[PDB]
Amino acid sequence: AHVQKKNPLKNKAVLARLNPYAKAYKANVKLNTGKTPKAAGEKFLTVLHEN
Amino acid sequence: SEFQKVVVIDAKGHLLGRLASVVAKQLLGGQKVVVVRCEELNISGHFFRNKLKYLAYLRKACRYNPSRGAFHFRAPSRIFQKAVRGMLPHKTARGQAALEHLQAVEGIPPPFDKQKRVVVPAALRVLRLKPGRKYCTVGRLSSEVGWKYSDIVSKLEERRKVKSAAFYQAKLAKQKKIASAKAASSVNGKLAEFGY
Amino acid sequence: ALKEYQVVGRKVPTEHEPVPKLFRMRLFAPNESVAKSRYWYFLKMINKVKKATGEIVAINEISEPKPLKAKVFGIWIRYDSRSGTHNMYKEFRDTTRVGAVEAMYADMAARHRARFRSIRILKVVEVEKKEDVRRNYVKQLLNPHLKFPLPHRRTGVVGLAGKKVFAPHRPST
Amino acid sequence: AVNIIKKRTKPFKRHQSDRFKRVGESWRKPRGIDSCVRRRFRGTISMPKIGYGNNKKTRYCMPNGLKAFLVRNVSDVELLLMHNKTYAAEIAGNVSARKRVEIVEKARALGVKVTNAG
Amino acid sequence: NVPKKARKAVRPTKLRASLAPGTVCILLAGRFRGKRVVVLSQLEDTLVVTGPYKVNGVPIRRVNHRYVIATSAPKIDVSGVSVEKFTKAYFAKQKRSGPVKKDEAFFAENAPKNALPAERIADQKAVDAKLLPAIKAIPNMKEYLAASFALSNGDRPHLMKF
Amino acid sequence: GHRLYVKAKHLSFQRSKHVIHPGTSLVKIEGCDSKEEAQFYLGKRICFVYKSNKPVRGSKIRVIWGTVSRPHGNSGVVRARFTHNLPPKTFGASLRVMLYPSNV
Amino acid sequence: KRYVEVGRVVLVTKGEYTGKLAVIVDIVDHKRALIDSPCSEFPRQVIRYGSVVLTHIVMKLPRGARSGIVAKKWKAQDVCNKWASSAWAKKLEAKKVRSQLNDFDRFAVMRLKKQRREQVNVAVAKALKA
RNA sequence: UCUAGUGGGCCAUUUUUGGUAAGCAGAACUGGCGAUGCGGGAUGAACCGAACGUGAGGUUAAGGUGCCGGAAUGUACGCUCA
RNA sequence: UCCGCAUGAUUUAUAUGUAUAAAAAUAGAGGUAGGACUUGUUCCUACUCUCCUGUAUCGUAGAAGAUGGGCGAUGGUUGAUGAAACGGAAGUGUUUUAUUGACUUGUCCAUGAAAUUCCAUUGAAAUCUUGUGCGGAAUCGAAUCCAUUGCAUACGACUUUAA
Ligand SMILES: [Mg+2]
Ligand SMILES: [Mg+2]
Repeated sequence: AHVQKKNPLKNKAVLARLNPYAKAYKANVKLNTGKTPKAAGEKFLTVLHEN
Repeated sequence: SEFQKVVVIDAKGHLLGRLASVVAKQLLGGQKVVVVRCEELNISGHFFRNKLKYLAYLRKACRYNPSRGAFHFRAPSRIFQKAVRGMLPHKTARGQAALEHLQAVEGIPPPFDKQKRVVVPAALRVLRLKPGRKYCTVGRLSSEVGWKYSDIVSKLEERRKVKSAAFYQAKLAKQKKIASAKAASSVNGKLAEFGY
Repeated sequence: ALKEYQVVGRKVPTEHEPVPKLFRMRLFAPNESVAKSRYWYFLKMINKVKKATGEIVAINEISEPKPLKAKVFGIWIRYDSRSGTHNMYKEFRDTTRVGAVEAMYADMAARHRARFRSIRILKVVEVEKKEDVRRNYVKQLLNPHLKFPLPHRRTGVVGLAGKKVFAPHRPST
Repeated sequence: AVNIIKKRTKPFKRHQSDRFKRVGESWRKPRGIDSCVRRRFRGTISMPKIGYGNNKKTRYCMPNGLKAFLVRNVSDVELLLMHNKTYAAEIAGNVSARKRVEIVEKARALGVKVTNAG
Repeated sequence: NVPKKARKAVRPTKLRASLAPGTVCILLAGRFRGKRVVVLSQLEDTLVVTGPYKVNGVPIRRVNHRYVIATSAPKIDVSGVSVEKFTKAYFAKQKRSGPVKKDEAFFAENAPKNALPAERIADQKAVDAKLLPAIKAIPNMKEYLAASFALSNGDRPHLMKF
Repeated sequence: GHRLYVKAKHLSFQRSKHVIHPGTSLVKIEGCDSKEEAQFYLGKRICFVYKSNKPVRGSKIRVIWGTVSRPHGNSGVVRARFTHNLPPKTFGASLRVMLYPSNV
Repeated sequence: KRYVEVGRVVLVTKGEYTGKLAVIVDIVDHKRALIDSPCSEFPRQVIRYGSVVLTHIVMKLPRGARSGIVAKKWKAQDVCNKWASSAWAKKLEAKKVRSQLNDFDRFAVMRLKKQRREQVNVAVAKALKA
C-alpha cells in the first residue's frame, strides 16, 4: 500500500479522494454587487494627512 | 554573436586591461584574435604614475641570475601580450593554446591593412573614461622604457594612411555609381513595403 | 523600497490610568514590521512605554496625494557620525515624500558614510515658496526657462547589439 | 537478473601501492595518525564502505543475469537441473581435459550455460 | 512472472495549431531537409506532407511534428484532396522480421519503378493536380516551394518570424 | 546543401571555483544573449562533430549528440547534457545546435 | 543642438514604452523629467533621462501643463506628422517592418533584390559608356 | 554487572587576574579542534557556512559574478586622483 | 630534378557564406557625389543626412543543385592564359588588358528527383609532398672522420691547410 506519494494540489484524482467538498467548492464569489459605499470618514482623513 | 574564425582589432583608443580581458575570454572560447596598432592603446591615469608602474616592474629580477629573471618586454604589443597572458591560465596547455591564438603587433603590417578592423566598445576610452581624466598612450610609455621603433612605426603608418585614403576614395566613387543606379530602379517600390 | 506609514499606538491601559493617550508617528520603513519597530524605538525615548507594555492600534500606508507634481522636499535629520551627533537640513526635488527620503538616505550614505541606524528623520515637509528653498542647486530647478544638455551617459545601443563584443565602427556623439 | 547496475567498477586499491612494490594492491584500512586518506581529504582515493553495496536482487549476477556455479564433475552439473535460469556452470581449473568434455556435454543436455566453455 | 497491468490509456496526440492542413512547412531532418513542403493532413503523430513532387521532388510522405517548422506563408487550399486514404498502413514498410537476408545487391531492385509499385505514382499525380491550381494562384509560391531553406550569417532563429 | 543549425561553443563544464562536474557542459550559442532568449533552445538537439583517423562504415566523421537542458547565468549561456560527456580538450571547440525538436 | 527643456520631444528607448514619442512637460531635476503623450495607453510619468533620446522637435508648451493641454497643443502643432516625416522615424519604421517579415516575405525580398541587381549593374555600365 | 582507553590538551567568543608587553602565564562561560571531511576566508586544526552511506534531479548557506573562474563589463544616487 | 599523361592519400576543414581594408574628433562637422562656388578657416548654400552603430550592406531559388526552350538587355560570376602595372612593415597581395572556355535565377514553361516510403550526415572540386609506367637527359653538392695548424686547446670545441 502506498508506493508513491501523489500531490493532491497537482493530481486532481487524489484531491478528490481527500476532500469530497472540492467538487462543490465555489471560489470567486461576487459580493460587490451593490453600490459600494466609501468608508473613510472626516476624522480619519484629517489624521491621515497630518504633518 | 561573433563566432568568426579570426577577428582583427584596431587597438587604437582602447583601455589596456579592459581590452585584455575581452580578448583573453575570446581566446578561451576558441577565437583567433589579431590586435593591431598596439602603440595607440591607452592606460588610465597620468603618464608619470604609469611610468612608475613599469619602472617598479623593471626592478623585479632574479637576484642570483637575472638571465632567469622576469623578462621585461618594452614594445607596446608585448605590454599588451603580458596583460593578456596574466588573464589566462598560461601554465596549462589550454591557456598556452589560447595565448598562441593571439597575434599582437605594432602599426598595421601588410597582412592586415587590407582586412576589416573592428573595435571593442566595452574597452573604448571615450566610452569608459570620464572626460578630463588623465590617461597615457602605450607607445609613449614604451618609448621611454627602451622601445626603439616609435619613429619607424609612425612613418610607416602615415604611408599606410595615404594608401588607405586612396583606396577609400576609389571605393567611395564606385559606391556612388551603384547607389545612383539603385535609387533610379523601378523595383524600389515593392522593396519599400518590405522595409527595404 | 521604503514606504510611508502612519502608526498609532498607546500604553496598555492599567488601573492608574485607564485612558492612556494615543500617539501617532509618520515613519518611512520597507514594510509594516519595521514601521512598528521604529515606532517603539522612537516612543521609548520620550514615553515610559515598551512594546511589552504598549500596543499598536492602527497602521496605514500613506500614498503620495500628487505623485505627478514635482515638488521640493525639505528634510530635517539628526545623525550620528564617528565622533558626534549633528542636526542637518537637506533639500530634494521629487514627486513623492518616499522618493525624497530614499534620496536622502543614499545621499547620507555617499557623502558621510552614514548608515540607516545612525539617522533619525525629524521632519519631511513640502516647501511651497521659492525663497524658502535654502539650496541654490534646488531653486535653479524652479526656473521656467531651465535648459541643459543631456548628461554624460555611456551612450545607448538597444539591449541586444549592446551585448555584441565587436563593433564595425567607432561611436559618434 | 534484470537491469544489472554496478555502483562502482573500479577495485579500491591500497594507498601508496602504486609507489612501493612491497605494498600490495589488496585493500587495507589506513590507520595512520596523520593519514589524509582516512580523513577523506578531497582528491585522495576512496575507501570501501557499505554504501557501495549493490542491489540485493542483482548482487553476484554476471552480466547475463546468471550466477557462476563452480563444478568439479558431472554430478556437480546435475545439481543445476532445476536451476537452469539462475545458475551457470563454471568448470574448475584442475578438472582434466577428458572430464571437462563430459561436463560440457552434460551441461548441454541440461541446458545449463557454461561460463568457461573451450 | 507476469507483470501488473499499467494504468496508461492511449489518448490522441494534440498537434499545435500552426500545423493545419494547407500549411507550408520547412523540413528539418532527413534527406529532404531544408525543403518547403505542403501539409496534406494530420495523422496521429506525423503530418502527411507532399510539397508537391513536381515542384521540388518531395513525394507523399510522413514527417514527425517535431521535425518541421510551420511557416506562416499563405495557406494552400487542400480542401479538395482525398486524404482519408493516407493511413499508417499506407506508409508502413512490409514486415521484414524473420525471412530476410540483409546484404548488398538489393539496392538495385529497391529503388526504381522496379520497386515503386503502381497506384503510388498515380495518386501522387492526383494530389499534385489538385494542388498546382492553388499554388499557381499565389505569386512566388511555386518558386518558394522549389527553393530550399537555409540559415545565413546573422540569422537568429529565436527572433525570426517564420 | 546549406546550414540548418546554430553555431555554438563548448566553454566549460559546470563547476565551482575548484570542483568540476563534467556531466554538464556550458554552451554559448551564437546570437543568444540573455536567459530569456535561451528558452527557445531548451530541449534542442546539440551535436559535437569531429574527425577521427579510423573510418567507421566508410566514414571518418564522428558525432556526439546531446540536448540543451536549461539556461545558465544571465547572458544566454545554456547547460547541455551529452550522451557521452564531452572531452575537456574540446573547450573552445565548435558545436552545432539544431532545430530538430521544433515547436515553431 | 539638442537640449533638455520643457516642450522638448523625446523618444523612449528603455522600459515598457520603448519606441514611443513623448514630450517633457516638467523638469524634476538633472536626472529625471515628467513626460506625457497624447496616446491613450501612454501614461503621464516621471522618467530618467537615460531611458529616452532627445528628438529635434521642441514644442511650445508651458511648464507643468496637464494632460488635456498637452494633447491639444500636440495636435495644434504637427508633432505626430512632424516626427513621422523624418529620416530618423522612417528608418525606425523600416526596421519595424523588417522585424515582422515571415519566411515567405524574406523569399519575396530576395527575389526582388535579385531583379534590382540586374538592373543596377546594367545601368552602371551604360552610364560608363559615356 | 564486568571491563577498556584516558588522567600532557589546544583554539575562538565573552568575563577576567598577573605582566612593560608577548604568537605570554593563570582562572570563568559556551562553541569548537583534538577525533571533522566538505563550500567560503588565495593559503591555513580551531574564523564564516555546514557536519559526511553510494548515486540522479532541484534549491540553497557563507561567499561571490572584468579576465584568471562557475555567475550582470547589471541598475540607481553620490564620493574619491593618491 | 620540372611538366606530363592518373593512379592512392592528406588537409583549406579549428570550414559549413564562417563575404565586408578610410581617417579622425566626441560641449561634434559625425562628413554620406556630401552637396555650393574661388579650392579658401568662407559660403547660408545642401541643413535636418547626423543620433537607429552592422537588426547594416553584399550575396542567398535550380538532382550538395539535373536535362531542354520562348522572351529581355549587351550586363554579371568563375576558370586558363596574355602582356602587364602597382605591392617591401611580414611586400606573396591588389588592379587592369586580348584571346578563349563554363555558368547566369532578369522574366516567363516542359522533362525529371519518390521505396533513403518519421531523425541517428556529410556534398563535390582543386591545392602540396609520397608508392609507379616512364618516354627526356641529368642543369648540379657538400659536411664530417682519418690527417694538418697554434692565432686555439683539460676533453670536445676553435682558427688553418687539404685530393
Ligand atoms: Mg568491483
Ligand atoms: Mg565565466
